[PDB]
Amino acid sequence: EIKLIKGPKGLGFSIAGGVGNQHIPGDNSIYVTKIIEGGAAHKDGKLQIGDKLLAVNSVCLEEVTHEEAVTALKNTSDFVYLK
Amino acid sequence: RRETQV
Repeated sequence: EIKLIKGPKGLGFSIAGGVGNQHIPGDNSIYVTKIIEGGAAHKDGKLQIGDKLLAVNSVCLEEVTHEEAVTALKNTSDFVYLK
Repeated sequence: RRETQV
């Protein structure tokens, strides 16, 4: 569990993966592909590129569509609990 | 192919 105070445009990282758009063949997980410099994620350390996301305010992300994961990450107040 | 800024 990595805690983050979301910033102006977001958590400060990008994602790929999800059912229908398998980042890795046969895998629907959501993976962190980029960490924006100076974003909240970066500054706070705990998360890095390549990490598999598990949950957001324990909405499990194990196997959901890419868009569901996006929304799940947009609709979580300034306070956020990660994986 | 979808990669998104969050």
